[PDB]
Amino acid sequence: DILLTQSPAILSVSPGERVSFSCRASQSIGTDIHWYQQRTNGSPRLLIKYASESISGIPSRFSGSGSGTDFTLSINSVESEDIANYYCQQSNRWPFTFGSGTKLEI
Amino acid sequence: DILLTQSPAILSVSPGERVSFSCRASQSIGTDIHWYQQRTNGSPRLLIKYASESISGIPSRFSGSGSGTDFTLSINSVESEDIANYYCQQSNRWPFTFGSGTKLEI
Amino acid sequence: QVQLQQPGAELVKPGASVKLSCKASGYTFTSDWIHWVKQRPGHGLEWIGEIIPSYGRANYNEKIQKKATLTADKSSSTAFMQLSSLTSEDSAVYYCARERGDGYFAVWGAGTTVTVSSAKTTPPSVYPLAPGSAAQTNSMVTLGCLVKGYFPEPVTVTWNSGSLSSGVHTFPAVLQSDLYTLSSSVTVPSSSWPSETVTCNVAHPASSTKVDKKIVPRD
Amino acid sequence: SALHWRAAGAATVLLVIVLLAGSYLAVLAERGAPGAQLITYPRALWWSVETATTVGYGDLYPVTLWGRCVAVVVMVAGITSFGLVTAALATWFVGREQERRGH
Amino acid sequence: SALHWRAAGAATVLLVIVLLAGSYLAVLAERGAPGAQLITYPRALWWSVETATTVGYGDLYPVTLWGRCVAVVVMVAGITSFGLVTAALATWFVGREQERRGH
Ligand SMILES: [K+]
Repeated sequence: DILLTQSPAILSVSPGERVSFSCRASQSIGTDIHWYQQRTNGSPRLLIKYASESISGIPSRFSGSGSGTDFTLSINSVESEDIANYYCQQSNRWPFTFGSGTKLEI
Repeated sequence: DILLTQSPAILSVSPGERVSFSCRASQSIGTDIHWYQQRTNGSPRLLIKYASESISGIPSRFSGSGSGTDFTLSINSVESEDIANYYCQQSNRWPFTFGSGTKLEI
Repeated sequence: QVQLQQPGAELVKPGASVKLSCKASGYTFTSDWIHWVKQRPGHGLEWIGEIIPSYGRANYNEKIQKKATLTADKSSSTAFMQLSSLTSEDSAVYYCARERGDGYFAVWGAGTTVTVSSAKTTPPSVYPLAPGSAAQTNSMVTLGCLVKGYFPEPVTVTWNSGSLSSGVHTFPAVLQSDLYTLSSSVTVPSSSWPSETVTCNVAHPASSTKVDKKIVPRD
Repeated sequence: SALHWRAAGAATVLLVIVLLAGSYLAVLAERGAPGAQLITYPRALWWSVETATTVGYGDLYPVTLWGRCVAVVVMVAGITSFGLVTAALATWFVGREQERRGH
Repeated sequence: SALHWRAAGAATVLLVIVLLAGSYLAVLAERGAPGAQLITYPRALWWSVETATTVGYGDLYPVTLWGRCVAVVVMVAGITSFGLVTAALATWFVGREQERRGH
């Protein structure tokens, strides 16, 4: 099964700064990675699909890049509503798997 | 995206000696690597294409070798006009990427 | 050749935008891609994006904040890059390059120096540097000129409109109170001067000025 | 010149146009897609041929929707072309065997 | 409309149904098998086409028994379809060559 590594576990940034979350897959998964956001006491929310494609309703602030095994979720200019846990997830091989999570902290 | 590593960053050689610049790709790129030279305040100049093919107008002093992930740009007998930064670049997978640069120093 | 022609400089106030140009000549094919590469001073090459002008499609580096918008005008063989909402992170030299669709950048433009600042454009003052009356001459003699108080970068210093290349250094500028200063040095056989004339030419693309200054012995 | 021979010739011309435009359009479709390899003209032309012949080595293949659409047009042009030559050869054998029976 | 042209049309409709159901059934067969890649609908549809045309790049293939069974039905539908168009083209060349000899 494909192992998704999210390091570091916590990310401290200052307001307005640009932040970048890393997702590393244990083997090549093309672009079949997707990013979710989960705030305290909330359910996950699709932010980005297929490594870089936008979801409607998500601030243009969020973007994704990457292919193969190294993947990045970026936030141009952080603000407080972005405080949450960020998960990645692959759909390249059965079964779907999730990254271990990265907390954003301001 | 394909990561191109150029180590070491600086290369000290004595005049007339033979020097060799290394380019290591993060996955196999066949022979789709190309070398540029940029002198102080200049724009890049194609030296070698597809790992080993000569460009016309480039001294026979320059040659390239390599395949897969390890690539080399060599200069038989260095001279002072060769002082510059040397970059590699792959065209095997989108997007094109550049190495981080190696300074030649005499 | 000159196959790609880019302007030398562009001053841009923080938050504003600017449209870089790149006029191509030589052979132009339908298959031609034009690429744009950002280089920050003392850093390496960073691929920004590409456009195919015969069709108008453009692709961008996903890994960096999208500051660019690429267009082309098939009629004038000119490719444009619109950089919008700039900060000092965006100050750099931007090259364009032509790729025939076979993977390598065969030819590059001279690059356009983009400076993001609020400071005002200032042409350079050019002063001679001839030896003092009591300096003894070797078989060689060293002259120069002093390019003071200009903004933004760059300036281009040539000697005798390009014909004098052997024996020339131009030092990197220093910045002090939002104004740049550099000097340039030339060495000719001491018998050669001043019988044969020695003039430094100083172009400053951002102010669209070019000035000469002859270097004569001190009176 | 009989219909089946002109159709074959036509088919060969047409397939060559498809091979060429397929190279051009495949590159135009696949650039912009991270990880894609079908992104320079010479090897796209090789890929279109090995697609049109249904060989499919696997060194090169499209990964985008429009590159896969282009891929399909090439395959169908290839299979129809090579099939039309076979249909043409059969009309030839069949006419020569009518002659040889005195029909 | 002659029999061989209606059969061709029919075959093309039928093959498209096979391509679609093959995408659906291949995903249904391969999910649950660790390591499997033929597990989302869009790329299964691409896989069924490149299977039906006998190209077989190797980017996607079934690994389960039922996904391989589905694979076989697609290949045979593909080869029969593309063969039936060839048989249809041959009946056309052959009729036009009877006419052109005044038979
Ligand atoms: K095959």
